[PDB]
Amino acid sequence: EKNFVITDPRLPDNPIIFASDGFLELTEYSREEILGRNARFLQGPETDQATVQKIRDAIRDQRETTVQLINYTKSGKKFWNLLHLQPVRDQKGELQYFYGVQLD
Amino acid sequence: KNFVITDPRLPDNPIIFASDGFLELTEYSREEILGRNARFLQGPETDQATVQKIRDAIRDQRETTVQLINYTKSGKKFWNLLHLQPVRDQKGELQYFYGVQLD
Ligand SMILES: Cc1cc2nc3c(=O)[nH]c(=O)nc-3n(C[C@H](O)[C@H](O)[C@H](O)COP(=O)(O)O)c2cc1C
Ligand SMILES: Cc1cc2nc3c(=O)[nH]c(=O)nc-3n(C[C@H](O)[C@H](O)[C@H](O)COP(=O)(O)O)c2cc1C
Repeated sequence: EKNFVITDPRLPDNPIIFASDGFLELTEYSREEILGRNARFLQGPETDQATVQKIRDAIRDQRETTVQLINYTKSGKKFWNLLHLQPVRDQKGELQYFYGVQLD
Repeated sequence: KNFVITDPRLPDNPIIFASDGFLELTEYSREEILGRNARFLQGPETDQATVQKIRDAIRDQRETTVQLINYTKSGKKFWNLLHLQPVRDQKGELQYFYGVQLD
């Protein structure tokens, strides 16, 4: 019910810079293993890239979106991910972060 | 999905991040919120014994869950089920707290 991450689109490859304990438990990764990496590590071969394209379009356009996609825990167990994404911009109107909430 | 991040390495443990849900719940804008300690949500009917629990939990750097009166920007009373969680790095350094607000 409380699974979320913050990413930094200002750093190369838009890596995760924060994850809740819920996200860690959901995905089986530790904070050490996750931070500094783009969340795409949760994807795998059975993930539909057309569905990821919607995420891509939202990030480019810098707008919120919500999509369902196949995701893999560290061990390769699949987990339910209804992903909600939201951009955050600073006072000068420049994109600052994205936050993402994983519903399961 | 109402949540905030604070930075306890910064003076008075101020909010450095707030979700849109938190903004809508409290009626504040992000500009009005960042750099401030979350206590501005408190007011006259906020149980001071409950604030002491949050106080001790932050002191000991442990997670906690409490229920207390908060006030929106317009002064509107609301009950806040607040969940706090500290985050530290691999070298043991306390880095953030995150909090999640249920109303
Ligand atoms: C805040 C945020 C959270 C994200 N969470 C997930 C996630 O939980 N699972 C996932 O498969 N992709 C997630 N993504 C998507 C990837 O990070 C990336 O945007 C997507 O794979 C498209 O980028 P790419 O084409 O370079 O791989 C998230 C993206 C952002 C910005
Ligand atoms: C991450 C985080 C989120 C918090 N959210 C709230 C909140 O939503 N409402 C509230 O009344 N206090 C909240 N607090 C508690 C206050 O910031 C403060 O710690 C509390 O009032 C006790 O400190 P004080 O005695 O110095 O005021 C939060 C604290 C942290 C660390």
